[PDB]
Amino acid sequence: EDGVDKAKIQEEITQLKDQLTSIADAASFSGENWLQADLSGGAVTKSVVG
Amino acid sequence: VNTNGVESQHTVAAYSLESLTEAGAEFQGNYALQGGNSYVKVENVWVRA
Repeated sequence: EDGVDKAKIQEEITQLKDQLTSIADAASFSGENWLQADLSGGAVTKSVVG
Repeated sequence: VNTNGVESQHTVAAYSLESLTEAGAEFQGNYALQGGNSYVKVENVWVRA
């Protein structure tokens, strides 16, 4: 909506992005969070003893 | 590994990185050149190439 100011929404999305980063980094169990992996090789695979 | 346009499943022996690095293996990216044999890394394990 063009009549709505975009700055307030700007810090709203900034706070939401910080929240997303906190979700991504905090959600871990024992060092293997299964998220925020290193994609230098692009084929990281994690396994569970079945 | 797909030999042709169609995919397929293959079984190949895996070699530990410690075994390669113990015998004086040159490395570059995902390549190993311990001796005459050449090893590459596919996802996490080194296999003969």
